[PDB]
Formats: sequence, structure tokens, C-alpha cells
Amino acid sequence: KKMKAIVEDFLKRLHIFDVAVAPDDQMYRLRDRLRLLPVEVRRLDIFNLILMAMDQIERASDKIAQGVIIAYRDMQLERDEMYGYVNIARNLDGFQQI
Amino acid sequence: MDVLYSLSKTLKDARDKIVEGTLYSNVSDLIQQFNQMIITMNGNEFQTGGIGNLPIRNWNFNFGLLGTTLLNLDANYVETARNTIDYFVDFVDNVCMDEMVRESQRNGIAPQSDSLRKLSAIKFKRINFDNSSEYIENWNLQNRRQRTGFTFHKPNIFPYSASFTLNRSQPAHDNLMGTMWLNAGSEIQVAGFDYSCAINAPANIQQFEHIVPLRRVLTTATITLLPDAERFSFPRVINSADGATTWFFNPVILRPNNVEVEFLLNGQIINTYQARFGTIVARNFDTIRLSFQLMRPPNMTPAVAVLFPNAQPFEHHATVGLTLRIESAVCESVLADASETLLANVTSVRQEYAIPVGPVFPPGMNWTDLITNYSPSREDNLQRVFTVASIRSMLIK
Amino acid sequence: MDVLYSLSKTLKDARDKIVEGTLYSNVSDLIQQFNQMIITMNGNEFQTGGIGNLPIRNWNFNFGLLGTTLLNLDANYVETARNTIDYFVDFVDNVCMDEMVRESQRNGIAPQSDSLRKLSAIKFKRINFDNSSEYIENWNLQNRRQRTGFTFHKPNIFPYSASFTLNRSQPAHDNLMGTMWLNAGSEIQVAGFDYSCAINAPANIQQFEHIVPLRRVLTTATITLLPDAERFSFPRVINSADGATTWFFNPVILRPNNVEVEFLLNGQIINTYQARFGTIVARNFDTIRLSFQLMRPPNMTPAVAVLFPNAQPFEHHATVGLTLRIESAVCESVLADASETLLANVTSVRQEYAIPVGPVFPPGMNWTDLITNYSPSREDNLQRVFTVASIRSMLIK
Amino acid sequence: MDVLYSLSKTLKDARDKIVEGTLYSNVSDLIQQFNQMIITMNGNEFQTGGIGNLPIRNWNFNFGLLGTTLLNLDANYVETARNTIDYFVDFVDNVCMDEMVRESQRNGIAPQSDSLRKLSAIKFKRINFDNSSEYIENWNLQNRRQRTGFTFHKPNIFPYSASFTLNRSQPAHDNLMGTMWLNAGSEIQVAGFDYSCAINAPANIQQFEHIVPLRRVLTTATITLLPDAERFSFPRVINSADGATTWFFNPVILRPNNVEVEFLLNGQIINTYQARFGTIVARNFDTIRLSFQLMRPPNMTPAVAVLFPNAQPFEHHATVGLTLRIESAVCESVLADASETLLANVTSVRQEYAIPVGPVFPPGMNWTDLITNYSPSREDNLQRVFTVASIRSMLIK
Amino acid sequence: QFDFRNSMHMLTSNLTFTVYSDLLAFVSADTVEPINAVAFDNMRIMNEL
Amino acid sequence: ILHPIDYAFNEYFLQHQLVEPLNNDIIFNYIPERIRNDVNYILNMDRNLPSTARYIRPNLLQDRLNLHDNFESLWDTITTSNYILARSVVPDLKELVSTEAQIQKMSQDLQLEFLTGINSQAANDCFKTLIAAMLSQRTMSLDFVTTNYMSLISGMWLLTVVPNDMFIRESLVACQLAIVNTIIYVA
Ligand SMILES: [Zn+2]
Repeated sequence: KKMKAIVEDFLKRLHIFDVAVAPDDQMYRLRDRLRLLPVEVRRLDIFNLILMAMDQIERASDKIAQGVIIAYRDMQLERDEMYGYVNIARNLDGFQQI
Repeated sequence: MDVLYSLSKTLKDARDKIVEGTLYSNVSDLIQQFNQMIITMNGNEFQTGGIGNLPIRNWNFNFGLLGTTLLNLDANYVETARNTIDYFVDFVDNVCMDEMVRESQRNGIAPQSDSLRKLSAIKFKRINFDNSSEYIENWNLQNRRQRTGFTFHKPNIFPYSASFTLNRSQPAHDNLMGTMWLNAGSEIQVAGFDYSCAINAPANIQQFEHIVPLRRVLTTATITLLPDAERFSFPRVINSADGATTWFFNPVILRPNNVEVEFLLNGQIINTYQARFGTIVARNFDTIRLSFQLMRPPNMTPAVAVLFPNAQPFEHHATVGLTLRIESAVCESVLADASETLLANVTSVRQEYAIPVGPVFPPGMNWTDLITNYSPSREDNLQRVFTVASIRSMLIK
Repeated sequence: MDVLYSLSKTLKDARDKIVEGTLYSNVSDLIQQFNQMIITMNGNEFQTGGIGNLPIRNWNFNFGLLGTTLLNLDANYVETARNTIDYFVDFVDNVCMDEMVRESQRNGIAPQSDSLRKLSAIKFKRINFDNSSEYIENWNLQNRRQRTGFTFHKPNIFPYSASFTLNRSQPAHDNLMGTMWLNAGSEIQVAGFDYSCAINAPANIQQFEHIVPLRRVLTTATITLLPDAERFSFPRVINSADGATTWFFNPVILRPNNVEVEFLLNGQIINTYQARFGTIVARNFDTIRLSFQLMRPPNMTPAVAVLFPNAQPFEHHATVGLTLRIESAVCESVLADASETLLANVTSVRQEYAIPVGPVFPPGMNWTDLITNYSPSREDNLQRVFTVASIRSMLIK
Repeated sequence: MDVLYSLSKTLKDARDKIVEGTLYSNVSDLIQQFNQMIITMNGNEFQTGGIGNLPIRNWNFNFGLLGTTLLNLDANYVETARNTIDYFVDFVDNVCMDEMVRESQRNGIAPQSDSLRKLSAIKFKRINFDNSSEYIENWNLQNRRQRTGFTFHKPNIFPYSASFTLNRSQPAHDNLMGTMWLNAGSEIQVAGFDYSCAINAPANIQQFEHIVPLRRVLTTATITLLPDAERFSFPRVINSADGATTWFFNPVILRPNNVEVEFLLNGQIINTYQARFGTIVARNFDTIRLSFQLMRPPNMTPAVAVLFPNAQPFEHHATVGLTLRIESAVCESVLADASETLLANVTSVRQEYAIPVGPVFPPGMNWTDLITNYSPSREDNLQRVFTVASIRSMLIK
Repeated sequence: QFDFRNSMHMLTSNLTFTVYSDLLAFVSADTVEPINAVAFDNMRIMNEL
Repeated sequence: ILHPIDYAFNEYFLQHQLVEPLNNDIIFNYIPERIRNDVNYILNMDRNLPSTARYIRPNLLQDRLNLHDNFESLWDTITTSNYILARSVVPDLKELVSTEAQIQKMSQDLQLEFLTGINSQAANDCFKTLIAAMLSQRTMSLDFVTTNYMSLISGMWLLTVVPNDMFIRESLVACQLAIVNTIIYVA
């Protein structure tokens, strides 16, 4: 993620700056000084909501899985309400993770 | 240990701060910490107990996070938090007891219970929060290999001893010279006695010494030194050195002459005080040497002179004493003092659950034996159990 | 009470953390709390005093909020904050004094001052903040009917009692057997004496027992036990049991024999120590039973044998003593200890404002009587006044 | 002083809160404070030491700001912070020692060391954080001239003095009468003795008085009052008033009669207790007046009538006594006490670095002499050095 | 799984209000006659008439 | 009926609204204080604000990036923009002295056996330039001909009334050196 894009958007929305002209060292100084400021309370609280609930949102998603255990051995298909038989693993316990 | 302290600290902060009507800005950081703890603990299984009468307990964590969107907390939020807090507090309590009741002769500083061994893992490092209590900060400093220090009010540094030494003695115990002492907790009372009142001594002065070595170095100690041993100033019937018979001690108290108190580190005089009583400071020492003289009064009124004849019949025995109290001190190693309750907590847990005597500590956590034979393994185990006791006391009262 | 504690806590945080130059990120949340306090208290009128000589004072709250648009707060911010802090601190002071100077036989836990009754309203609940102090923690716990614990350095648990029992006596008071004791604060000091030195007793052993029942159950207490009672080891002239005459006590001290100190809980022996001295732990107890014995020395040197004749005239009286000091302890109820100053603050306020004696507390807050008869109503009122006194001391010296 | 305290507080919080794995939200405010401190301190040069054996040290500050772009702290972040923390901690230690070892006759409250004078500039005000500690709070209050207060456990307010007064006496020292006291630390033990046992006194009563004026006003003090002087109740040989001979004192202890303890302020009785022993409260006083009496027992058993004859050969000397311990008190001025260690720290630094005797404090920081002559300049310098010692103790143990 | 009891909430707000933006259209400002317009010292700005 | 996450978002929105009550007191305090105390401006609250009137107060926290420290290009742009705005808002002078009459008198007094660039347009331009440059803290350089001792005479008043740090140092020293070495030391 290039914070130079964020700094360019910042300068652009300030509306008095021709962003194409700002020197490079000053752009990076601006990035460095922005990285040090504490976040505003409303924005930070919204971000906390999203960060605490993003795991659940991703798990709720239907077009992606969280991984695949291979296990190279005969494992009985689990029985679930959502589908008769599935290879659903509910946790990666007991397997090396890559 | 850091993880366990963080758990207890988080639970105590949740108890103190999550209250009805409080601004959520007051507990935003705390609730972030609480949710992080819940996330980290979720899906893990723990077992505690199994030694002595301590029941075997199984702990599973499947809790839901706490809300973060109210402006002021309400009763619903407080109850929802308290339900989880009770379970976490119970888990911390049992883990702390399991750690206290155990000991190891090798690597006593490392965790001994399986729950704490599991918490030692890297996955749980996300629960660290704060390390601001005295015992946890000393733990962290020691691990970082820096100077540590525990400040004690009346430290129990002297193993309980009460005994006498007779430099002059006879079977009849009619004419004795020597010293008697009580070293207990944080006080030393010493009394040199001579039955003849130094009638035949050179220059009519009898010298007395008393050396008290400590098991650990004490620093920046405030001490009270007073010129009389009130414990050895009344008639007594003591039993002989070998217990065969009993002898009489009818003291009459004189002022101690040429009082010198030396505080020594590595056998060298660090502090020294001459004829000075009251509050004194010993900056760094591991031995206390007290020297004091019984000087026969050169001038006596008749009532005084009649007490001390020049022949054997001696009904009054000239005694001179000192009393030394360590009010406060700082030590690198953990001790038992009059203000803290950590020794009491450890001993109480062990006695309540009837822990069999282990390979390290003395029976009943006898502090006299422990401080008499304060060894490296004993010190490590004692510090571990005291740190766990402080962690538990943060929550249990 | 929680709202009062929160007012004091936020005022203390404001007076500590609002100092010129400090970053605003250091006081953001504190200023949010302070502004909420101001908003809630604004437009309210309180009246304090009117009991004894405590002045009748009126409090009108109309204050502007503290600024929020500032990086490092400056002299203007500090001045505008301190002007409000002074008024709020004075208001809290007077509310606490009004609460302390009142008592109620019925509902001693309920607020007594009308100012605190007002603050009990649900409108003020938004100022609750964090109840992190020990006394407020215990207040909340006992409100919820949960376990409470107060840690004390030598708690004042024994009502003062200096007395003697004569198990054997006659008008001449020249052949007496019995015990003397002084209970005070945290120290029991007992001494059993026998004028005949157990010459005519079976096995030449005289038994002495001393039962001290506490009014409250102490837990995890460290206790220093010593084998002599220095208070009853010097000649005395004691007035008889009925004050008719006086009798002479000329003691000679022997070691106590078969010492047994046992701590009992509802009659069951929870802890027991046999002939052990130094530091000991009582995990949970409400009575102390000290049993000891005067054993006539089987063997005596002539200087001792002279002291104990077979016939009547007993010039010297054999005495065996014990000293017991509760150094530290934990109690469910509120007590007075050495370190804390809550009893002192409450008594000082009552004496200063000449509060008439009410129905609950004894005159002048006499701790001896208050702890001798520690009724439930007295406990409720004492906990209330001690909690409010700690709240006050959080701001005032 | 405030800036130095802020540096120490920031470093203590950095060491406690900046730990591996901790959530960044647990530290964000502290990290802002720490970066503010680095920005302020960068580019400045300091010099400490040069007095006594304290080594000269030069301090240069060029550090990078701690990061603010992590979710959970990792080993990298902790390692980067630790080096900065160590350098700052050493700097604070040396500044505190250099300030503690200095003193001034005039303006003793003002900073004395070059480093602290530099820190007193206006450029360094940006680091103030929070002045939570008791000593810094009282420092700020005293600077504003508000009312300060320090709470002490067993305050050292009585300079050590053991003495006696003889209202009746003769060359032979056979028929003495008078008082005999020890005042030390927080205890007063006073015994009034009469060899004739009030045989010829009016109403068979001998009156005794003892006045102990304190150097400072004590407030809300809890006192323990007991009816005997254990220290003065055994046979003694005592040097005469002019030291030219010795006399004999053979006490027999009676109950003190009409005991009256007055705590006085400006000569006005603030608290008065009659025949009440145990825990008492003195709300505000600067003098303690103990009055008691030796009343000849109107009725005596033969064993007492023998002790107390009419003629001169008095073998037993009647004695009454009183003991008074200040368990806990509050003072506007700074004092040494049992619990704390500030006097010990200051004395330790001076002794370790062999600081020459200066113009304010007595040699070796002798507390007896200091409290005996506790001048305003000594109070100022002592408060300064104690506050610096507290700041130092926040980091060094 | 959908749980009605855990999904049913009660949302509270205000009934109605108007949000303004100019904040100075409510201020009616006039200027004294320019000839007798005084400076900070309470004397006419231009006093050479 | 909301999912717990949806309810969290909506509850946060409901509990943390940015609107605040608005009153004539807030409007009056929003008016700049110096304008309020100035007796040349008469301000009245001739409008009634109902109790259910709200506003979103601006976030006027002073700049957190310190664009005046080591941001030369950005600070130059900022000062230029503020200068343009100040020029827009500075008032125009009225009933100046007659240009022809003043020029004739100046020519007669100077007896040039100079008078270029003197006119109402230039006077107004200078007034606006001075005030706007001071408002925006734009550095202003000085352009002059050393032979034009009349311009130097005017520059004497310029330097008297405009603080010297408003001019680039080279221009200030040039103007002062010209003044001294063509009028003062010579006199
Ligand atoms: Zn103590």
C-alpha cells in the first residue's frame, strides 16, 4: 500500500495545491508526519468495529473458504444440517500450516 | 507468568471500570484489551488441579466479544460483561492455586502447572497489556537481567533464634559471664551479662560481641537502635546448655558502654555507628556486628555499691543490652514482611488443599526453616509462588 | 456512594493530570469525564451541613465546559480548570463530612446526608467512572452480596482488656495461681503464674489456658509468636478483684512448656502450632486458644532451688508467658489498623464539629467499645463512614 | 522537578506497558508522550556529577521516535524502545542523585543541580504527563501554597532523648522522686517514680507531668496509649545528673492514677482523654501533655505493707508509667517514618559518594539532629531531596 | 442461525430537528457611518477633516 | 431487526451524532470577539432560534502537520492562497487626492530640469498589497530605482509603518542602503 497515493489525495482535496509539483522529499515528510498523528475518535471506533467483525464477515462469506487440510488419510465425511455430507474442517488442529 | 498477570490485571480492570453509567470513552482501551484476551483464549482447552485435594478442573473458552458502540454503559452491558468475567476470574484463580501448590528442585523459576506451561506459548503473547505491579515488574526486570528490588516494612530476615553463650561458667552457675540474644523477624535483642560486674576484669570493662549474618543483602535500610534489651531485664530461670539443670539470672541493668554497630558487606565495614541511638541508615550490608561493654561504675552511692561485692556471693548480675529493629529495607530477593500477605496466601492455599510436602520447601512453609536455609532453588520457587500469589490476590479477596 | 467516589476520583485525576504543557492525548478521556460531570451537575442545588456545628452551606452548579481544541494545554486551560476543581473539591469535602457525621440504626448502609440521597438519583449515574479503590470495590461487592476483603497491617481486632484471673487465691494473696493478660489492638500478651511453682501439682505441671474470641473472622493472617510476656515480668502491686486491697506480684520467668497455639473457626480447629515460635500463618479463624504449662524444673542448681521452697513463703513467683502479634490479616468487615487513617478522620470530623452522640456509635467513636460490641448495624454504619472517609481522603489530607 | 518527575513517570510507563505482544491501543497515549519527550530532549546536552565521588557524566540525546504503525507490538518494537528507555533511565538516575547530594542555605526549595535547572526551562514544559504521586502532588500544592499533607506510619517526630528529672533528691540517692522518660521515633515512655511511695505527700498522692512538644503540627493521628512503661520497670544503675556517681532504681509498678492525656495546639487543649487506654484519636496538635499520679494504696496486704515502710530504707521504689505510640499521623511537613525509604535513599547516596558536609543538613543526615533543629531551610531542602528521592525510586529499586 | 430474540432491538433517536450551516445569517450587522468610525484608541480613524 | 454487527454500526451512528444544539449564545460566540467589541459594527440577534435547532461545529484544531516547518513549497503555496483571499477582501480607497494636481505640485517641487507610476490604481494596489501581505505573511520584495529618491522617500514611510520582517532580507537591506547612501549619510 503506497501512502504516497493517500498523501496525494490529501493534497488534492486541500484544493489549493498543484500536487504534480510538490517535491518528493516534502511528500515523504508529509507521509511521515501523517503516520504519527493519532486517529480521530469516530473514525477509529468505526475501524475497531470493522476489525473486530471482519473475521466473522469473511467466515460468513460463501464464495471463499479459509483453507484446506489434506491429511492424506481416510477421514469420515462429517454430517451437517446445511448439507448431508461435507469435508468440513472446523479447525486446523493437528496439522502443520502453510 | 506475564500472560497470567495480564489476565488477572484485565479482569480486575474490567471489574473496576465496567460499571453502569460510565462513559465508554473511559473503558474503550480496556474493552479492546478484553476482546483481545477473549479472542486469544477462544478455542483453547485447559486443565488445572490434581495435586492434593485440589479438584481436577477443565476450562473451555467459547465467549462472545463485548459491545463497543454505546456512549454510556447500561445495566445490560454490565451484566453481559460480568458473566464472562466470573468464568475468567475462576480460571485465573484455579491456575494460580495450581501454580502455588507446586514446586521443583530444578528450574524452580519456570512454570510448573500445565496451564501456565500452555500460557507460556507464543500464541498467548497477545495478552500482555500492562506490567506495573511490584512483583511483576521485578519479575520482568530479573528476566531482562537488570537490578531488582522489593521494599519491605519489617522484613523477616532473621531466622528465629533464642539462645545464650557462656564465656565464663561453672557447674553451679553462680558466677557467669556471657551473652543472651533473641533474633526474630526484623529485630535483634542482645544482652551481655557479668555476675561479678567486671570486678576482676582488666580496667573493669567486659567486652561483648554479637554477630548476626543475613541470608540476603539488605540495602537502604532504616534501623532503630536503642540501648536496652527489655527482654533480658527481668529474673529468669534458664536451662543449662546441655539441659542437665537450671540456672538463675537476676539482672540489674547498666548503660552499655562503647556501643559500636557495624554493618558489613563482604566482610568489610560499610556503615559504622558509635554511641549513637535512634534512627540510623545502613546503605548496603549482609552482616550486623554489635560490640558493647559493661563498665563497672567507678563511683557508686552506697545503695549501688552494696549490689556488687568483690566476693563470690552475687545476687545481682550486671547486664547491658541493645535492641535493633529493621523498620524498612530493600532486598533483591523476596522475603516475608509485616505488611504483605503473600506468604500467608501461599501457606493458606497449601494447608487448605493438603498439599504433600515437596522436595523444596520445608513442611508447612515454615518461614524460620526457609530463611535459615535460603538456597538458590528455594529462592526461585519462593519468588515464583509469591508472584503468583500477588496475581491471584489482585482478583480474590 | 459510587457517584460520590467518582466525583472525587475525577477531581483527583483532573488535579493530577491537567498540568500546563501536557499533551492533550494525555487528558482526552479525562476531559470527557470532567465535561460530563459538569454537564450533569449543572443546574443543581445542594445543601450540606446543619448537624452539630457543621456550617449550613449551599452549592449551586453552573460551570462552562473545558476546551477540547488544543494540542498541548497551556496556562489558560489550567487556570480555567482549577477554578472549577476548587469548587468541586470543596463540595465533595462538605458532602463527605455531612455523610460521616451521621448514623442510622435502620439502614446504616443507605445514604444519610440529603446531598448523598440526591446523588443516589439515576440522573447522576452517568458520572460513575471507575471504582478502582479497595473501599469502593468492597462497597460494590457487599452491595452485590459478594465476598469482601480488607487487608490490614496489624488490624485493631482485640478490644482493649487488661485483666487477671486467680484460679487459686485467699485473702492474704500470698499463694496465688492464675493468669494475667493484656489484649490490645493486634497484640495478645498472656502470662500464667504460680506462687508455689507447681510443687504440689500432679506431675509438677500447672496448666494455663487463654481463649480470645475475635468479633470477626480473620483470614490469611501472619502472626508472630514469642515465648515470653515482657509486660508481666516485673514486680507489680495489683489491686484486688473487688478493689478492697492490693497484692504483690514478684515474678521469676520460666520458659513456657507444651505451648499450643490453635486457631479455631466455629469451634473447629483450623490451625494448630505445637511449641513453635516465630512467624506462623492462620488461614481462617475467629478464636485463638493459647495453652501452656508451668513445669517445675526437674533439676535445679542451688541458686534456683533456693527460690522455690516447699513451705508457704513464696518470695518469687514462677511465671510463663506468651506474646502473639497479628502482623497482617484479611477481614470481611471493616476494621481499624495501624497504617490507615479512616477511624482518625471520622473521629476528627465528629470531634471538630461537636456532633451529638447518636444511637449507633459509642461516644467519641471509642474503638474499644465499637469493637467489643460489633453489631450488624454498627458494621453497616462503620463501613459507610469509612468508605466516605476514604473518598474524602482521596482529595483532602 | 515536575519535568523530572514526568520523565521518570514516562520511563516507568514505557517499561511497564511496552511489552511484546501488547495491543498498540494499550500504549498509544504513552507512545505519544514518549515521542514528545524524545522531541523535547533531542539536541540538548546535560552534565551531572562532580560533587564528592559522584562521577562526572555527559548526556547527549539523539533518538528516533517510536513507531505508531503496528497492531500488536513485536520483538523489534520492544528492542528499539528498550535502548532509549535504558539511556533515559540512567540519565534520570544521575540527575536525581546529583540533585539529592546538594543543598543550599538560601532558597533550598529551588533546584540546585545544573541538569535540574536546565530542565526547569520553558522549552521542557511540553513533558508533564501526570503528577499522580503523593510527593509530587504535595510539591505542586506547596508551590501553589495550598495545604499539603503527608501520611506517615509511625512517624519519626520525637528526637531520641532518654533522660530523667529529680524533683526530690539527696547526695545518697536513697529517697528520690521524679520522672524518667524515653522519647524515640514515634514512642513516648514516661515513668514517674517515688521512693517513699507517697507516704508523706498530701492525700497520699504524688503528681507527675511530662510535656513533649512536637516540632511540627500533627493531624488526624491515631495513638496507642498503655498504662505501663515496660522500659522503666526493672532494676537499673543510673548515672547521676552531673555524671559524678551512680544511683540505684528498683521499681515496683502500680497502676497510674488519674491519667490525663492532653493534645494541645497553641496552648489550647484540643483533645483530652481521662483514664482511657488503647486506641485514641488526636485530630490536631503540636504538644502532648501526660499527667498521672502515684496513689499510695489505701489498703494493702501484708506482702505490700512490708514493701512500703515509713522510714528511709526504701528497698522497693513505687513507680507508675505510661506508653504512647503514634501509629499513623498526617503532617504538612515531610518526615521520616517506618514504612517509607526516602531518608534511607538520600543518606545512602551521600554515604556512597562521600558527599562533604554542607551548610544545611547535619553530618551523615543524622535524623535526631535534623528533627531536633528542624529549621525552615532544613524543611525546604529536606522536602526537595525527598521528592527527588521519590522520583528516583520510581525507576531504581 | 437467525435468532429473533437476539436480532430484535429498540432504536432510539430524536423526533425532529433542523440543522443549520451558515451560522451567521442569523447575525444582522450594520456599520457606523464611515466618517465617524473610531480606531482602537476611541478616536476617529481619519481625524484630518 | 438487525444482525448484531449491523446493530453495532447503527447504534454507533445513533449514539454518536455530530449535531449539537444551537442558540443565539452560540452564534454570538461564533462571531469573532474583536469584531464584537469593535464599536464600528452594530450586531443584533434579530432571529429566533427554536429549541430543536442543531448545527455541526467546525473542527478548528490548529494545524497538526506544522507546514511552516520544513515544508517550503507547501507553505509558499499556502501563503500565496491566503494572500489572494486577503486581496479579495481588502476595501478600496475612496476620493483620493486629484492625481493631476498632485503630479503637477510634485513636478514643480522636484524641478526635474520620477513622476511615472503615480495614480489611483497604483495607490489602491499598494494598499491592498500591504494589508494582504501582512494578513497572509507572504514575504514581499521591494522593487525600486535607486535614482528615484522620491521612491526612497516613500520607502522611508513604508519601513516605518510595515514591520521589517515582512520583507525579504536582501530587499530590506537594499532599500535601507539606498536610503542611507543617497539621503541620510549624504545629508
Ligand atoms: Zn508497622
